Amino acid sequence: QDFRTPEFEEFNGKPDSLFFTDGQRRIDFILVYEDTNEKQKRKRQAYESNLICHGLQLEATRSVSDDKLVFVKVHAPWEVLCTYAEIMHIKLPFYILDRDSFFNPATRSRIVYFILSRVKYQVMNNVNKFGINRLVSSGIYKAAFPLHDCRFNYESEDISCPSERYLLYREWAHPRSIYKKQPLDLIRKYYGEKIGIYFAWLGYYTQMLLLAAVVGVACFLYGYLDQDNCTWSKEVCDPDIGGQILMCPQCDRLCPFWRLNITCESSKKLCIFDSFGTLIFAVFMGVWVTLFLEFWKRRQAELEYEWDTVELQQEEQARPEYEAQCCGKCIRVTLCASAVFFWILLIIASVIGIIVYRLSVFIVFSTTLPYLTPQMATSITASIISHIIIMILNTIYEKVAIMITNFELPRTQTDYENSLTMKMFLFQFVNYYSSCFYIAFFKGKFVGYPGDPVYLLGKYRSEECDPGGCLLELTTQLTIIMGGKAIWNNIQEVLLPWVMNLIGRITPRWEQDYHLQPMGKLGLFYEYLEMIIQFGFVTLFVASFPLAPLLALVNNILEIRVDAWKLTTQFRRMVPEKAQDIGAWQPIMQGIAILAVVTNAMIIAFTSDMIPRLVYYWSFSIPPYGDHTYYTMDGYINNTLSVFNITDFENPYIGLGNYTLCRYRDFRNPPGHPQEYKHNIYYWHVIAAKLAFIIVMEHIIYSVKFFISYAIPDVSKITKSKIKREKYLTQK
Amino acid sequence: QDFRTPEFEEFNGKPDSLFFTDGQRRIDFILVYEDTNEKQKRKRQAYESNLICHGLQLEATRSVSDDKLVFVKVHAPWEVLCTYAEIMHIKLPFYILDRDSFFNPATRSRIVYFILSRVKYQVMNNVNKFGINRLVSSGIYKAAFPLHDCRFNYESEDISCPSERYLLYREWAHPRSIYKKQPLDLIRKYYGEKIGIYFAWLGYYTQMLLLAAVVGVACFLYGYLDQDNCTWSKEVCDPDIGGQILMCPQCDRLCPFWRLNITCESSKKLCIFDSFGTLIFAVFMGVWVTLFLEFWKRRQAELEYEWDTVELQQEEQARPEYEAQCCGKCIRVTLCASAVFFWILLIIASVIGIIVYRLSVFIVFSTTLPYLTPQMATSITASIISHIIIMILNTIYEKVAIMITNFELPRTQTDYENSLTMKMFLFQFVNYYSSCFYIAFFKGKFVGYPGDPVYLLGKYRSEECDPGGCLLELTTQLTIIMGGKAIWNNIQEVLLPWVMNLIGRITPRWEQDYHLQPMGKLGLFYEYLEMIIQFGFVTLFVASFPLAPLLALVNNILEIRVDAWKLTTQFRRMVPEKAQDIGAWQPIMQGIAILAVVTNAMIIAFTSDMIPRLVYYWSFSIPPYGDHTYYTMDGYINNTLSVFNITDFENPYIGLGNYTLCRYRDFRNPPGHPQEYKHNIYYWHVIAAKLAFIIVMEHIIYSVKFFISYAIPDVSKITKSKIKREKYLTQK
Repeated sequence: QDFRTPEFEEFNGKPDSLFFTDGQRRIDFILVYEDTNEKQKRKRQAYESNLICHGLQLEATRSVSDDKLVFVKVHAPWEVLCTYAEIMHIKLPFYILDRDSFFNPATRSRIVYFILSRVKYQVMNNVNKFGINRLVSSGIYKAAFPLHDCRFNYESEDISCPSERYLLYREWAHPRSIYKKQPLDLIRKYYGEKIGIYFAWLGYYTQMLLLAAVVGVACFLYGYLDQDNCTWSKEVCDPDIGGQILMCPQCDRLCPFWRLNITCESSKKLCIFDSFGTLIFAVFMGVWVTLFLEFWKRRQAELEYEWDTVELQQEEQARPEYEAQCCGKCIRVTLCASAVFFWILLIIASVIGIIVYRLSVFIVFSTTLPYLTPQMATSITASIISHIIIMILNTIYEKVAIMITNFELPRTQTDYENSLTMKMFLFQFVNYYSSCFYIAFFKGKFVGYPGDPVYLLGKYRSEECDPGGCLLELTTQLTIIMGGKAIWNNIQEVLLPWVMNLIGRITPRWEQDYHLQPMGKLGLFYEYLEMIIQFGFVTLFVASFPLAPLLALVNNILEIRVDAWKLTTQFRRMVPEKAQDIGAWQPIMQGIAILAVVTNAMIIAFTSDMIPRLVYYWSFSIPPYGDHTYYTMDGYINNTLSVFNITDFENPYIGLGNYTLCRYRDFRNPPGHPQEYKHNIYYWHVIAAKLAFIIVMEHIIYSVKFFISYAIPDVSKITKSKIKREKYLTQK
Repeated sequence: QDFRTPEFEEFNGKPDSLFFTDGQRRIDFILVYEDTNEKQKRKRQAYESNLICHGLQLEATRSVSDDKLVFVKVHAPWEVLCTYAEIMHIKLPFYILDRDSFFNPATRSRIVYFILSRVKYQVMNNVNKFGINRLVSSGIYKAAFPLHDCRFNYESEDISCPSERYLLYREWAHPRSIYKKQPLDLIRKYYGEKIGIYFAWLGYYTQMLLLAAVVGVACFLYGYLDQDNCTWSKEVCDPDIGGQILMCPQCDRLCPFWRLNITCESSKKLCIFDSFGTLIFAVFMGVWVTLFLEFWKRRQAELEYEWDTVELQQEEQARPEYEAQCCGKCIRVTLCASAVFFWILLIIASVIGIIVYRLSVFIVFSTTLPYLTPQMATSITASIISHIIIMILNTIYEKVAIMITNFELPRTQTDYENSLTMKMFLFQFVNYYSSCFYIAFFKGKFVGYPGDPVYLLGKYRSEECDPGGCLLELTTQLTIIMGGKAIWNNIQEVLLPWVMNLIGRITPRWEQDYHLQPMGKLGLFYEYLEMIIQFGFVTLFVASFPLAPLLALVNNILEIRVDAWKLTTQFRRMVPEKAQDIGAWQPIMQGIAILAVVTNAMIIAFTSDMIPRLVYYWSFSIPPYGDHTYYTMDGYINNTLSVFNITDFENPYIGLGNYTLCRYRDFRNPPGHPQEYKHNIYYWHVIAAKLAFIIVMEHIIYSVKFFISYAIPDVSKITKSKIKREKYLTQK
């Protein structure tokens, strides 16, 4: 009640001052409020009284725009600043040439925020309830923010104050400034260190993506230049050879017999995505990921030394919700897990529905059209509908995850963030990469020979695939998803502000910054999640098509600048924090890398359909099995596809049939044989080769990872020398 | 020169006093010396003067046994003790009820040793040369040791002094005290913490070995009880079935044709080492190792909290050799690596010589004898000679490694220990486990069909193996090595002191302890190396025979007590130290675990020869390939071994031949066939099954490891609660 703040002066002499009306001591916080009402007024004035008693100096100012709105500028004197600084163990190199300039405005703001969090506002309805965020949540205080130095475009009137926001906007946040490299020290002195560590991680990710993209484009060009040398690609649509295959129909009843001529362009496109360049790139990408994790860890250690990110934290006071609400924890966790598993099963049901749509639309496309084969059109439309359903599904699930976390009881904000991280990442991973996995792994592997096809449900046969393999379809879907997401997010975040800029053609500092959207409690969580999803796309299915990094890299570039812009001209300044590396995203990324090594190996082995070519070239073209005198790939397409005398185990093919011998895509004995349709020796040879390749690839890659981790020092020699020098100086 | 120590009193009033002649302040060090000679006398008296000036109180005592020998008792007053303690950051819970009893004699001894290391002895021939170990190395000071409380058997005359050495000898070091459990707190308060952490690690290793041994004996009993149910074991020596195989000869010229009757007992013994119990035990051992590493890490964290092993260290002053001697480092490291690779290649040459001996001795044994087959006798004798050659080779190599490390320049003692660790472990690993690997993996896998056998060198064929497989031979060699090493070391360290004890049927304390061998600079290095080698034996080839842990466990038990005895009644007391966990042995053990998972998988797949049995049972006994109506193993031995019409690609078999059709051990087509001797479809089926098993086993085991590491907390809840309680108490 007593010890009220000085009455509002509302002089508004200068639009930007960064000082009190006296112009002597800087502003360190702005608490804005508008004035049932009487009781909350008592509470807020009690809070002001307690804050002034602690030592903070406050003064009000009536808003020129709104009479009811009143700002309160909060400044910390030097003594309380030093006391709470040594309380918080915030360390310095000393140079006290200016006490105001000795402590950075970011440091002053975070110290004042710590004080505001650690003070009480005299309520006994609950035993010792306290905090600053409590007031904002209650709505008694409209906002509690720090203030920016100046307008991004316009330099500050004061000459003593460096226009940090202007400098950043004109040096690393301008959308037409891409040549420039990130001033990480500037973005760390300002905006705290968590934002700085995020941008440093993004820059490192960009550099490694650039390297990977260069190598991937090299591999893609190698594949493209040799597309004339590919033999079976020429054979598949050579009218004498490929025009007489008369392959058995994929569906059950309505699909007619079809020849291999109709896949010429698809085969030609495939021959550049499954060449040995793809294998080389997959091996290189495994090595690149295993190196990138370690090198990022080394960079993180260097940053930690440079930015002392291991500064001792406080007790991390609980969230307002958790304290307000407080083996029930066990049952609550069980309910949350049940909900997340329910949504995962919903995603799987969406995938199954996509499969059913794929079958039905292929049946329709077979009749409608007499360029693009019905197979490729079906794949494209299924991928497009999968992309849009993924968009809507994740838009719903982010809301449902925010809801389910509230059903959970997060003890602290960090725990809330970790739980939300785990749930959101798990859902996004399952969604995207299951949609890709079904095509990559379980597409047509388990379909039996056409005499006795397998029925997963009883009505629909499990769909087969073209003789080339499913690799082209996986590449098509992956490109569709990547391009759709990148184009959507990029076009939004770029063009919409860009368009609004063309639409365009006094006020004090505090209210000027007040008209800005707060960054949000989560902060950079969503950007981290999106970047991790893109990283998984780049690494898990790189062998699907080598141009995966480059596209990401392009988007990634813009992303950096976009965030910078979105963090400078759109959001009111936030209190600085301290982040170790990134949080749970580092273990998530390590797990993604470990999974992606085996995923690339299995993509090359089971999906790429390259191992059969090598096996036929090295063993099934010699007088032991082939008439050719020397190793050669020619005749692969005729000696690989099986035979089928048309006696269905009924006879769905008879209605649309024309002849006797159809040739499906599998390695089984010809009909006239002691083992009529059992697996051929070639099939077991191919399976053994594929499994041996997986074994060799996994073991070689893991050995290289272990050797690189053991050999490359975890901390740079320069950093160790700097540590030794500063320790020596501090010792004396 | 001046400030000399008080002249020797040599009162020798009590054989054990642990105090000066006054009986007021305890002894903390004993420096014994005997008195060219004049100059070193000046140097040592200068050192004494400097030490007395620092604050230490010294007094001499002429040895009663030898006039020339003179001891010097060194005690630290309380003030210098506290100053150097706070210098060393050695932390306490305080209870100062007795200043002498406030600091443990171990702590006092280590503090005094730190002071003695950090003092100068006034030599300007080199710029500021200093230390205590320098004097001992020079020989001016005969010894620099702390002293034990009392005789191990006889209690101390003083009642105020707890007879720590007597208590330990009579409670945990008596060879007839095995029931007792290790008093780790006593062995840590005494003997420092590095010794304590070693014994704690050994005890944990023993407990986990006991669990693994119980499970292994259970699996072995399961295999033994079902040896009557094994079918192919009965078939191989059923005279109607196995007596007519007429298998082709293993060697080139002199070996005759032999039948399968001659392997009946070998097959019966094998049928209990390759049963499904072996597979279950291999999976369990992978899980057990992956759990044991994490649980040991948790125990290590608990110990670190309990024993504050993370106490800040000093600068770790350099070794006397390195400072005395000082891109040359690069070339020196290259020379050291060249020498170690030379010795590794010498080990490989020893293995090759063992192979050649095996071939020659098999040729000899074939003629000599008409129980034990020549195969088993050859395996036994080769294993015995391999064991003895390994013994002599490692005895030589330890000396050569000590030499080569001196050729290297170790900056500090820790670096010297790490380099010696790496070299010694690498050599021992290569030696033992290469001798085992050749039998386990490359024994008879690469030998071609007898028509065109492979010649590795041109003279000798690569030896084949019995139809059962090489598993029995691997078990024989592994048991020979394990038993030989365990029996040798155990019988030595136990019986020799035990025999010397039966041979048996005044003096002051300092000279009483003086007649003891110093523990040696390396300390517990050799015991760590031996334990790690035994751990590798237990884990790498566990599937070879399930009784591997139990035997080790037995030896392991005695080892503990032996060390305790060897550390109490044989070695003069050493200064306490501080060890984090074990040193480089922890990464070595983790690497051994990671390797051993895949090693066990490959032992089960490639060596055990179980996958062929499962494949034949599940696929090659059905009308598709076998006449049997239902799944059955019978007829495996006849339908698996190939056929060979005797037309050698010469004809070495003709001289001793008797008939036409021999049947070797491989899966190739019969002679009358379009592919006469190429690999049969059964062979590719078996290879695919083996590779699929390896894939599944590795991935399941690694997934279980990852899940266990993520799920099981790294620090126990009790330890976290204790940390919180002590932090709360310290905060107030």
